Amino acid sequence: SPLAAYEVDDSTGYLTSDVGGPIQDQTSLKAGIRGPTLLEDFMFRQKIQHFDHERVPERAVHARGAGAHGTFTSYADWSNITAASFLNATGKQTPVFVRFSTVAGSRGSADTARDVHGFATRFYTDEGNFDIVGNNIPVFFIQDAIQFPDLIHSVKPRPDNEIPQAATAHDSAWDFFSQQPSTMHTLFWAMSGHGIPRSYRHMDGFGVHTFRFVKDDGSSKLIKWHFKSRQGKASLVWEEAQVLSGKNADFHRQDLWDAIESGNGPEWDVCVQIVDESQAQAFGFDLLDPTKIIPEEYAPLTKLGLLKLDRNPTNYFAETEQVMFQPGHIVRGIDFTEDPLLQGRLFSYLDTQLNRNGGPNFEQLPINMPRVPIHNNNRDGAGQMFIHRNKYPYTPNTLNSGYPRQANQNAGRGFFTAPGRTASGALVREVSPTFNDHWSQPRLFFNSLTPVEQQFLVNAMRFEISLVKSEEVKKNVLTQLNRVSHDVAVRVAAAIGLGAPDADDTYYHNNKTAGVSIVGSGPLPTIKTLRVGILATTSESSALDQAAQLRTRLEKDGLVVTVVAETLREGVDQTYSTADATGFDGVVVVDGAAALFASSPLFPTGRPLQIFVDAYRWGKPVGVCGSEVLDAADVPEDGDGVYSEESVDMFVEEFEKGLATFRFTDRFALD
Amino acid sequence: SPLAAYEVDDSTGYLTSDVGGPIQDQTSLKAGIRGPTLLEDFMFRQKIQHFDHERVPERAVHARGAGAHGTFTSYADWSNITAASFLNATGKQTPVFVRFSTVAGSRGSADTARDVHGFATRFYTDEGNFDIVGNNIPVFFIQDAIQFPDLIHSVKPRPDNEIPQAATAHDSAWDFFSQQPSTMHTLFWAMSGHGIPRSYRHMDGFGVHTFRFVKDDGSSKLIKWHFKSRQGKASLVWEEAQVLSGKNADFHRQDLWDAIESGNGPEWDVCVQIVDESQAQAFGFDLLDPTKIIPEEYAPLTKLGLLKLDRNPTNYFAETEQVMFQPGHIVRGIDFTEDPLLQGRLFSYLDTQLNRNGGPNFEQLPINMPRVPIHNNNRDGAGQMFIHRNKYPYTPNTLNSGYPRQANQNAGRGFFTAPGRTASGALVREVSPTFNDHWSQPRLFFNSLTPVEQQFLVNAMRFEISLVKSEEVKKNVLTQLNRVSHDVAVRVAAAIGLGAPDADDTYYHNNKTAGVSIVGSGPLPTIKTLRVGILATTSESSALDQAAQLRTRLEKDGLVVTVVAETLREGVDQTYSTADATGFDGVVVVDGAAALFSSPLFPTGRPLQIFVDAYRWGKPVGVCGGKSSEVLDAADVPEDGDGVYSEESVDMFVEEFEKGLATFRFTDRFALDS
Amino acid sequence: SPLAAYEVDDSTGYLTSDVGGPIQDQTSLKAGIRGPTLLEDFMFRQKIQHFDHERVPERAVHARGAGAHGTFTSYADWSNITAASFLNATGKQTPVFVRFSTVAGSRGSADTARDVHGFATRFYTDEGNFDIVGNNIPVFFIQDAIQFPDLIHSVKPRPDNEIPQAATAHDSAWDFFSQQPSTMHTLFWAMSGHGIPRSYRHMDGFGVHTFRFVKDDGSSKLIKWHFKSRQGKASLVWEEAQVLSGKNADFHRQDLWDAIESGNGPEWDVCVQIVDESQAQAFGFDLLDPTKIIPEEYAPLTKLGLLKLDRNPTNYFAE
Ligand code: HDD
Ligand code: HDD
Ligand code: HDD
Ligand SMILES: [Ca+2]
Ligand SMILES: [Ca+2]
Ligand SMILES: [Ca+2]
Ligand SMILES: [Ca+2]
Repeated sequence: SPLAAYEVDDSTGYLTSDVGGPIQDQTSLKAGIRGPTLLEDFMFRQKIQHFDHERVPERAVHARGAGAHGTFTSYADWSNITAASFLNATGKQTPVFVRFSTVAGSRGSADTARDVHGFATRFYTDEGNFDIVGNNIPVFFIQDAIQFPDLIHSVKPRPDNEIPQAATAHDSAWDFFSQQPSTMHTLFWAMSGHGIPRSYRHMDGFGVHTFRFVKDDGSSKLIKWHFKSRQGKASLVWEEAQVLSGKNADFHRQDLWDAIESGNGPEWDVCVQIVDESQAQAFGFDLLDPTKIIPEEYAPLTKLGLLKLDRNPTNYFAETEQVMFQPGHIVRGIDFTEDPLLQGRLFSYLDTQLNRNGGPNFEQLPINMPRVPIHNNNRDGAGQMFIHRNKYPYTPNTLNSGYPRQANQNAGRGFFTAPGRTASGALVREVSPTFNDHWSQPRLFFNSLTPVEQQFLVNAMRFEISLVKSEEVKKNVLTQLNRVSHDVAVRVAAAIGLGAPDADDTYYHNNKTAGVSIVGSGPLPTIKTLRVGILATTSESSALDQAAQLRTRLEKDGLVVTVVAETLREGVDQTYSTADATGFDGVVVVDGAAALFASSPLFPTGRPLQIFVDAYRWGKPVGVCGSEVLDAADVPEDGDGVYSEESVDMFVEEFEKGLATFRFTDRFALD
Repeated sequence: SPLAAYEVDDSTGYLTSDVGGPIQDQTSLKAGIRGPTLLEDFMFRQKIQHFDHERVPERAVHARGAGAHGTFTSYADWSNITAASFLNATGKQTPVFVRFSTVAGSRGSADTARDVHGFATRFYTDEGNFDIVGNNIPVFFIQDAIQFPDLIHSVKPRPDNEIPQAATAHDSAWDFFSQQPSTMHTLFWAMSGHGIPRSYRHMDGFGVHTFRFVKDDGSSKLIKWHFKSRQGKASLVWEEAQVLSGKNADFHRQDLWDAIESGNGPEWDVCVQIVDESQAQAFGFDLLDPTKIIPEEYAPLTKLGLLKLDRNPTNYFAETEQVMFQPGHIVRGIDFTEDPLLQGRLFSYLDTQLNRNGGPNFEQLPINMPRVPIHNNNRDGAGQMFIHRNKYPYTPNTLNSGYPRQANQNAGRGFFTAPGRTASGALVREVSPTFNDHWSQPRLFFNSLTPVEQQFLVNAMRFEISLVKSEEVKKNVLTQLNRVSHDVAVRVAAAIGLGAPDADDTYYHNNKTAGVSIVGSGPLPTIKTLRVGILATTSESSALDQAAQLRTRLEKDGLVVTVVAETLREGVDQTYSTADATGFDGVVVVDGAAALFSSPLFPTGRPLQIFVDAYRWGKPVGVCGGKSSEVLDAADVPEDGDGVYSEESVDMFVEEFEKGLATFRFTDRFALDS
Repeated sequence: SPLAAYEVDDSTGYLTSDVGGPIQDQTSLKAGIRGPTLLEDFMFRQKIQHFDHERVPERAVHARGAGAHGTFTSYADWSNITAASFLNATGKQTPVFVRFSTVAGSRGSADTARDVHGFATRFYTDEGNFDIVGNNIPVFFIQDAIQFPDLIHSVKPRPDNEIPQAATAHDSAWDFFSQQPSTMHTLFWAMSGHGIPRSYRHMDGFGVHTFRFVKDDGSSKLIKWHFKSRQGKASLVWEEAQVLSGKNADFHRQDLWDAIESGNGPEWDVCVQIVDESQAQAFGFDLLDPTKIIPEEYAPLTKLGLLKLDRNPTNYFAE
């Protein structure tokens, strides 16, 4: 609503300065028609001064990302567990804005880098903005906020030459990971398919920390936030992600923009695990430790409500670039815990917005404003957009009749710290011994992945570690991996020409936990928005008709279809020159196009076949509708995810199950 | 109230964060009742971070000032001289905002420093914001904008110790003045009563530069802007200005605030001198030279309209502190000239707002916004408040149908440079020799003051120059003063124990010009708002009765009356302890209070000092009731003196006293050099 | 010293840009001798751009103030009470910088306003800079830092018109004082001659808070800092202070400058009251409470060393 009031419409009218003076902006004022530009040319200077100052500092982490507006809807009256107003009645709706991001890359880096991903959600509640600033991975690399610049320095580019962009595959990152074993758990998630999701819509979100739900009576329970994707979970394969980074650095923000514009806004169930305060140490680790998950076997998910994203921003800079989240944006009914990672974040997010906004009044920007009245004695500051009528902004006062009133547990629905919280003991800079098991849970995670998924994780480590120059770093890395799993360390060492150290079984175990596998999570629940490329030709009229037939049948089921040919015309969306297998979730070749697969100035040598072969190699559903093609491609007609029909309607029925299966993992070799 | 849309009301409600979460802000969150404060206390950090960041850089000059909202009303359709939309119809009304200031002092320096004063006016017109950023003195110290930092560094405090505050009475300033003879004219104005005005309401405003009026057909005329005060002109005397600087640093801002709140908003006639392009060098000087005035005998003032300030800001910081004036905020119908001082100002004011605002979107602050729609392709930048719909912000485009459209002389009422302007010649860093006479106009100015005004100007120079430690600088100063006037140089040299150099008559003359004298402008046209202190006593109930009677009769003529006694009670506004003569424009003692003329309630001799100070500073003083000799004798004031009043009758006392307030100052109480 | 190495001498030489190119700065470049100024005039823009950006925000409190360099010399090896390295040997010298100030006025307000005064001392020790950021009055108005903007909004000028400058003599200040009774102790000090000292050299400095001295073995004691003036204590009277504010707004800064230039640099004995941890509530109040002094009858002063100011800054802004 502050969003609509600040929109500026330029669809009609004459150019004006920022002070409303009609002007021109196409030629400089000069002393004669071939003469020097004049200093008194105010039109030139105001325009270029604005241009000169357009940029602001990128976020220190999560610089690369994209956002959308939507709604959250409560499923029930949750007063039984929290006083939180946005959860206080069935069907209660609250507007949201969400930004998704990577962690390490600068603002112009590729979406499909391997990375932890941000999932930050703002709920504009009727008792204040509430932000959950989370990630797609439920556990974090480090156990104390003070270590965050060490982690980030080590993973960001080496500071002499600023290489490599958006990547952990260099010595410093692996030096840090091997010297700081708290990193293992998040490292294993990021080395799995969770590090390369198929889209922002196909990943989950997690608050990571344990928080508290607090009731109006003051009793509390411990919670973890989980946002569970209704689109299902899906990942790229690494070799595909690399090419995609080059062919389309905007892949995830494009995918989100497109799904929203087509009426397919993504959805999540907002859930919690809820446990009692006495269970803080009951599960075999400390709930204050952000490197641990609570297995679903010990605490099931309760569904609180529905999160839907359904409207794109109007201006990226003003909304997505300027949104300033804070876990300190908290509301009555929620409280913090003593997680030393969370505790330090509270300081950092308030402070960093001064850097980004260059002034203290960043909560006045339309995107950061609340949707309820503000009453407080904050004043002045650069960029002050309010005119305060209260000329006695201090408490206690009589000159403004004692207003604003103090709000607390008793009065004014004030935020209040959970009143059962205590502290005791020496003031110390010590890590709790309860945080010391860094290896059991990564092993639990690894155990819970399918064999193919385990192989992809080993191969991600083989790829990254083989790029580490230092032989000593590589050995130290093997030492740590070996504490999680000997087999992992053996298979990793094989690719780098070192021997693994002997098995150390202190942390080894065979336990599994549900719901962490991507491959294991069954077929996608929906195929809407998935992309089908139809490889066709203009040389045969039958090819284009076959292409058009297929189009209409696939588009009916909500698939985004691209017909590719040598050159554009009616019915053809893309040329072979601009097409690539990274652009599709499945690829169909219409038999009429068989000749392209066996040279043209219109596209690089071998392109049409390369698209089909890359798609197959990357595990995608592929087919021919009309077997010369299958033999050009070395693609066996009996393979799972390979479709060959002369019949259109049988082709499509089968192909669509392939899209749901999404990837055909039998095409990847195991150790 | 023109800015009502941005106001925030806190007359009810619970405290919230800036994101609307209700909170408390009186006690920190601690680990135990006598424990350490916690980092998770976001209530504490949000409030303190806001406080830690409240201040913004002061303006590089004119840092000390005060402002008010108003209205400008046009007296005519001025289409026949200018296309300016705000001047296009009789009675047309445009909101304004004005800020007045000193030049040299920091924030918190005293209003009544001796200085050039700013008088900056924003007209929020229906064709964009138009600013006239003027001073109370019509000529400037320097002839080229590039010399501004030199001037300002020399006047501002010495950079090793930052002494002295808000004063040109130090070596560096007079070193600059004496080495840069262009300074002489403004220097003479600042050493006159114009350097110490009685209030912002009692000074004029001037644009200083020659500008152009431009008609829709492209023809232009040369103009000077004059804002002529309807309250009259009035000054302090130096010795009063110094005491006032201590007793009430906020004298001028309080005076303006009070006049507006009492329904006595000050007024100016906004006027121009208008001359042809052909007259640029016709008056014996260059109209491009900002050190020169056009004598009113050569070009009379034309009244364009009325400026009235009638509404005080709601929040000083948000309005007065954040207002960002620019002579680059120009509208169709006005243009610049090649005055080299003006020319560089165009650059400085756009640049310096980046320092003040800390980001490029300073035109979006409520006080800076225009009152018409904005359509342009400026985007992003820190602090961006707009959400722009047009996703094609480039020209030329087809994807936004070629909008926004280019505005110019022939379409969309665009600004346009006066089309008869030309340049010719080498690209030079040279001063035009037409700028070289630095001395004739300061002499013209000096000749146009009354004998007592001339004395006051000489005495201001004696005061400041006697504080210059360098004997070499004092000598250089006398050299320049001597080129304006031998008599000035001799009279100033007398105080500083140097001989003046031999007369040099190159620039001496005896011409005079109307309208530059303050003493010579006759009685004030109005005495509304002037301050009368009535010195009484609580010892005698009849003194209080007399004070009450006098109050009723003075208030019915719109004077602001303060009754002073030993202690407060009904009928008494101020105690003697807080009272001072700098607080009044006239002083009356009620004869019941004669005995006061020791107590633990006020400093010794305070009641008499107020009366003696007021008399010595030239103010109307008197005793009401009939018994006047004890007070006048104690004070050493002659009963028959001009501006000295004694009557038994309250009615007759007030009639006479009110003539004295309009006379304002009694100049026969000041000695003149022979 | 970082200061000496960053000094810039301009007693000879030709004018240069900030990147070392010789230039002139007295006339703008124009198209013709009576023509418009050219955008290509980089000499003009670099000079004006610097001028346009010379100011920085004043301090949110204590904006009006003045400073000097000097030395601190320890009287003893204080290892028996603190591990602090600048106090570890008789005669050990540490460079200092001190800035004195008022609290409420903006940076061009008068020195002789009635107010609490700042006395902030930096010791550039051989184990890091150590700052004691104190006032000339030993107790503070409020008991919790979260109330500081309330105190400060109330004493600073009313926000609609920004009146009155540098004074507590207005409704909002007295409203706060009368609603928030913790203010009474400092109020009494500020209303006494401690609010209008004769000079920065004629006042004491106090750390105000209780701090701790920690020995290398880890034991600790509670301390209050006191800087006791060797010039004696002296104050103005109010009628005089008011006139002085107008006649010389720079009175204290001039006084300090002159005393140093004449070889009369001011001195303070740096002292502590030192008490056991067990005595935090022994004296009839809580030593965590910054509105309370420890009467010297209950804990005497120990003199640690001599603070002397003896060198004025070279550039006021930079230092
Ligand atoms: C103490 C330092 C620190 C620590 C330990 C963390 N962060 Fe953080 N985070 C920041 C300091 C920070 C920051 C420097 O303050 C950022 C950069 C820009 C911003 O607004 O805050 C930020 C940005 C940021 C963003 C992007 C928000 C947006 O899209 O604008 C997300 C999603 C996260 N963080 C999430 C996390 C999670 C899930 C963490 C561990 C559980 C975490 N951060 C630990
Ligand atoms: C080239 C530099 C330069 C030159 C030659 C001038 N000025 Fe200026 N002026 C500034 C640079 C500047 C500035 C640094 O840009 C200021 C300080 C803050 C601001 O907004 O602009 C300013 C402020 C300022 C103000 C205060 C506006 C306000 O209340 O906010 C007034 C009244 C003037 N000036 C008036 C003048 C007059 C009448 C001049 C000679 C005719 C003059 N200036 C020459
Ligand atoms: C929570 C806010 C807060 C509180 C409770 C205090 N101050 Fe403070 N003080 C500031 C916040 C502040 C500040 C806003 O952070 C300043 C302004 C500029 C700066 O460097 O710090 C400051 C400046 C400042 C200066 C000027 C230092 C200099 O000359 O540059 C002195 C002497 C003091 N303070 C002394 C005190 C004393 C003796 C206090 C009570 C025992 C005190 N302050 C409480
Ligand atoms: Ca490296
Ligand atoms: Ca900045
Ligand atoms: Ca000097
Ligand atoms: Ca007040």
